[PDB]
Amino acid sequence: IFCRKQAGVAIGRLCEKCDGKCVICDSYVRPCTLVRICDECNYGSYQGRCVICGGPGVSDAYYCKECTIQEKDRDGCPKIV
Amino acid sequence: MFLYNLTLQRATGISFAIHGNFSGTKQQEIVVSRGKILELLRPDPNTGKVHTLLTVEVFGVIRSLMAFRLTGGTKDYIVVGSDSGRIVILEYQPSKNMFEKIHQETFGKSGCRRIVPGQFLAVDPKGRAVMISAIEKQKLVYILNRDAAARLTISSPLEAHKANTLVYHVVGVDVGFENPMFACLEMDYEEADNDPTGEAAANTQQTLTFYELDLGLNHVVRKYSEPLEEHGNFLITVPGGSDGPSGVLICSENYITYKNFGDQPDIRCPIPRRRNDLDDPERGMIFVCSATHKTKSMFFFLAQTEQGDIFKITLETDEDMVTEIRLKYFDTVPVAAAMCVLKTGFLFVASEFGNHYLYQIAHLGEEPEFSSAMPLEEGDTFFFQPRPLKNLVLVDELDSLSPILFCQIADLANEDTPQLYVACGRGPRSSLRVLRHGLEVSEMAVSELPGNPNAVWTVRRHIEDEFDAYIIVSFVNATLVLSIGEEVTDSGFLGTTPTLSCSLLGDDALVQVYPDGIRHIRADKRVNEWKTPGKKTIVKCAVNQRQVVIALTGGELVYFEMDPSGQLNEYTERKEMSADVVCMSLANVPPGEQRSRFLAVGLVDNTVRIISLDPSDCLQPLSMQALPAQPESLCIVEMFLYLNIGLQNGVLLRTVLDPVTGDLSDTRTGSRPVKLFRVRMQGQEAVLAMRSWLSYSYQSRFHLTPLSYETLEFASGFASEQCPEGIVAISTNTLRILALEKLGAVFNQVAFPLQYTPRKFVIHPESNNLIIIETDHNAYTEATKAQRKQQMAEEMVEAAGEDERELAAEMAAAFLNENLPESIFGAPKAGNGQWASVIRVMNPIQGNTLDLVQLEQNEAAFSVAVCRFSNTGEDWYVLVGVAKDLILNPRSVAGGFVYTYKLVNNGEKLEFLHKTPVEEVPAAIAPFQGRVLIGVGKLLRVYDLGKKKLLRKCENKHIANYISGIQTIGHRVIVSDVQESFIWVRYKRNENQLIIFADDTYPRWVTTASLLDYDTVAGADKFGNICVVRLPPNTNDEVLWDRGLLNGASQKAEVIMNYHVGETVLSLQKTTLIPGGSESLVYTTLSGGIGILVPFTSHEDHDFFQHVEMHLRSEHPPLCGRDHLSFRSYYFPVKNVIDGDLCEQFNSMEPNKQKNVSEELDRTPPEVSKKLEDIRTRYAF
Amino acid sequence: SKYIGTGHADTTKWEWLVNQHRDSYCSYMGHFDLLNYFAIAENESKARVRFNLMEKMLQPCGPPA
Ligand SMILES: [Zn+2]
Ligand SMILES: [Zn+2]
Repeated sequence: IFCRKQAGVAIGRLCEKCDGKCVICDSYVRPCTLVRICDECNYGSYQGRCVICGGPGVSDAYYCKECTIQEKDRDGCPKIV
Repeated sequence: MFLYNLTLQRATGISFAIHGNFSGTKQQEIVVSRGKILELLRPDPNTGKVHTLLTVEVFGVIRSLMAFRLTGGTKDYIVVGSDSGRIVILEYQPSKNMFEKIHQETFGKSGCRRIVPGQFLAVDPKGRAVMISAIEKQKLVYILNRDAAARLTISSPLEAHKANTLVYHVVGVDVGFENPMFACLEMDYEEADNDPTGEAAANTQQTLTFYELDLGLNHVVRKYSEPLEEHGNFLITVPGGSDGPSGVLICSENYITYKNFGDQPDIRCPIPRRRNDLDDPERGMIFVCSATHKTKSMFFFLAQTEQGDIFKITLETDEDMVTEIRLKYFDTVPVAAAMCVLKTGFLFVASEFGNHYLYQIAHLGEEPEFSSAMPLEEGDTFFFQPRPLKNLVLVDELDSLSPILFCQIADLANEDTPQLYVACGRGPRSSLRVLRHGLEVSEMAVSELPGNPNAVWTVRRHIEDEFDAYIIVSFVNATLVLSIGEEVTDSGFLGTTPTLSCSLLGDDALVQVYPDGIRHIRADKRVNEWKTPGKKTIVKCAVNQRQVVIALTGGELVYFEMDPSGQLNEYTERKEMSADVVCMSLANVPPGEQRSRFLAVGLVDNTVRIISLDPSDCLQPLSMQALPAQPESLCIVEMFLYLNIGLQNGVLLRTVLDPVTGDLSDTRTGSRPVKLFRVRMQGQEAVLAMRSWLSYSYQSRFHLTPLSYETLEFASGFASEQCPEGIVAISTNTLRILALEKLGAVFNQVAFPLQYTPRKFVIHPESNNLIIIETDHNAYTEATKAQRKQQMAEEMVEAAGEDERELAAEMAAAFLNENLPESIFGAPKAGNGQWASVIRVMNPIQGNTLDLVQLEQNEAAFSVAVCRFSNTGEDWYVLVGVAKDLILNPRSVAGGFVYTYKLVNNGEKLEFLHKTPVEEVPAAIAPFQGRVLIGVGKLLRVYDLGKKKLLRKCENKHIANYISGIQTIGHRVIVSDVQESFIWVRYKRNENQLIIFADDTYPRWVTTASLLDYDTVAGADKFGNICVVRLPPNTNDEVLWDRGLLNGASQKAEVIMNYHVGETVLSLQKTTLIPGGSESLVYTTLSGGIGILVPFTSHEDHDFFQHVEMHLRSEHPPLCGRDHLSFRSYYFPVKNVIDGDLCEQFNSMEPNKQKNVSEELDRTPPEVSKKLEDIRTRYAF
Repeated sequence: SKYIGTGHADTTKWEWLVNQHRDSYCSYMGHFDLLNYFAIAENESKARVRFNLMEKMLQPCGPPA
């Protein structure tokens, strides 16, 4: 289940285990569009946590080229909750 | 198979225009949207003239624009709403001459979608927030602020969504430094979707709703909403804080209303109507656009009505409260997409269609001033008299081709270079415009020279002069010295002998060169002379503001340089060349230098050679180049140094200049030895080669455009009181002073006025006359307009009973004689279903009307043809297809007619022959095998001529919907359906049958069609796409149990090309635009854009531009945030087209990006630019 | 389901067409050229064409069945 609220200026992050992965489709191939998340997902204790699984977040999350081509980057906040 | 797209002429129409200091400097500029293109304009307040600073293809649909400024800032940002799902903020950068994308906030899916924001865009007047909203449901609010580094920063969006709710318009409300507020005209459709009686739909009130953004609580509250008495079409922000009483002005049918929140009463004023208006009395009146003008003391609005009339609107206040609106009629101008008031006292008027205008505001408004405070009776109205311009003075008109409705590329003028015949405009501002590639030339003076003139030169008397002081003229046996007005012998001590050159020798000095020697002339009465040593003579020469070089018999070169006192000194060294010198050139000196480095020398050797004149390496060779043939001429120039070469043959050359000369390019330029001359243009140095041609730079690119003018034989630059920047030229005896009207424009246009919107025209083959059909809906014929005016005058008298009848008769007589021009005041709007239409025969060379047939009221011409019929052999007939009493929405028609005229007196007169009735609109007429095909609604018919009527000889009933067009080759007929695209029909002679044999597999809303080959059709549609459909090989055209395939024909055409042009295309034509050039598919757009699609000749070329396009798509992404591939794939996936408008963005990029992209291509940037130019120069300038 | 415009097994003729018509008029309001086309064809001001389209948004197909 994706949050799907209005994406903000906050940037999505990935933990070490979930890195390279597109948030929407788990592909390791061609990261393309930088992930944006809703404020509530960035708020307080949630600052810098992983979009896929809530881990410490070390890298910037991306939608892959296919998700970008399909405009799946536009659906809203993709933090899995 | 594989096509490249290029724009020739960019869209000239304007959809949006905004005001600001986009440069940050105090000068005011206009950013305009041309739909597909963003453009920045500077009106010069001195000349009162508009210059394009910058144009950018944005590869998306600009749906809205705003300027905004942060509080305490000095520069305006452009915020763009678009079909991209992202709000984009741009800053213009004057230094780089580009828009720089400051922010790109994404919120939704691309396309012009109903519930995704982009249509409406509103800013807090103090810059602190922007709202972007859709037509339905979604509104988003972005907070704007600056960081510690003074860069603009943007928040996460705050939503303000409302289900089932339409938005007509949104504006920001000026509330000073209180919480930002946006006003929306909203309507809730929920009840209207739930009531089967329709009661709710009619009882639904539009509401004015005020959304407050709470900056402290970071949310948007729908603070106030109130219903409106009638629906507003748009809102105007009224100035607030200390500049006004804030609130908003709702423009509605027949009214303008002022509303504000709090204890403010509603103030309402009716829109004044024109006295004795010939329009349909049932029509209500809206304001169509507005502008706001603010000043320290006061403000006012200009609002334009549908009729073009501008009202100055002002608000009267007591304390904070508005007490009345006051309207004063201001002036009448063409109907505007946007109006903008410049602080410098000019009104820019972006016309809805046709040319745009800059007016100086001469006065700010005896004319009666109307008011909400005036008592007015139920159903009554204020009245005003329209008249000629009184507050506005026209200073500039921006020639625009929007809308292009029908174009035809042909050489009708015998100029060996076809002209584009375009039917433009709408209503009484319609025209036929002839477009010719080249610059527009104006004669500033004309004269004739005796005997055999052979050369001409121009000179100052001092370097400080604002103008030249001498023209020197040459003949085969003599020379002559003239003033810049007349022979002048004041300081002109010129020889009578034949001359090589005359020039400015130094700051106060002149020189003449002749085969014997050199004469030095001062401004003061003193003459010095030099002669050629030995038996030798001078043959060629080169000069600069402080230097002379000469070439003698046998190829000996001699050099002279000016010492500080002001005298030439001969250099000690003399050098001989390997061959005879044919020409020479020397670079102009930089203003902070005493001497110029580079001499170029051209030889019988078919080589050009570079030499230094600097004392460090004087007369030493630097570099040399071999050439295709002997030079005729040379010229070194800066914009950056270039050598230009003319050959005795018609092939020009450009090379970059340095101690080693770099890359080069060449072009046909013609047959006569190519002669090169210096010229001054827009203050810059440029060169004239001789068709004649200017070589110059604009938008960081280079252009070699001909002059649309006579054959010229020798020339020079000019500056004078009569002609401040121009040319002295000679053609045979002719001695002309010539000036160039425009820099950037690729076509010059002559405009021939028309009465109604031209639907189509055809060229009579034996005379080149154009038969034009013009047609408007909502329109009176002249006959009906006369009758309506007569009865209005009669009724005006009959309204009076007392001695007032004497005054009424005077007023009626005046009214019958008043004749306000339709092109200025608008044609009177007849009701729905009313048509006016004419058939016009005009000569294309100068647009005189040879004949004019006016059709009956409510007859609308929709098709025209010119043809012979085999039964009569030689005579030409014009067939015009007419609808009777056509109602557009909902569609209904009282049948139609085909009028037949014979065209007589060598193509000059329409003799009416007969009128043939038909059951539905004859929407297409096509000459076919000595008869004519006619598309009568869904029916395709063959008609023969007969005597009393056209005679139906064959018919097909199986076309899906209305036939929109017909084309033919041989026995094949291509039918455009209005929606079901292309159907291939074969006529069979012996059987006398029309058989459908193929169709498309997609709906296309076809607008126009061009046959490429016997099996291939190019189509345009209503949705801005081009396609090419081809019959697959071994398609057979020789053709309740039959069902066909997918409910259509048994055989299917295959789409071999798809491309979203971005603009609706109403014409396509396979043609060669330049003599000896390759053939292309020319297309015109509704926005006045002209472009080409051109086939690649080979894999290598195709592959190269494909790789260029792929790299530019990622490394130089479209400005307003739309994916380029997605945009070109708007309605169908892009197929077999490379966007050359994207490829040519390469030249606009920063050099590091050019280096990155060219490295990816295994090229260097000059090679990339060369390949871009080489394609765009083979098919069409 | 949440996206306005989506259908499902119980979508009627009327509902679907009202979607097509409201979606068409929004497309017309955005595509400046398609708006140009209609304004010229009707011999009408762009502002009035937009206003007429907005008016039509309320009940584009006549009342529900
Ligand atoms: Zn994780
Ligand atoms: Zn993905």
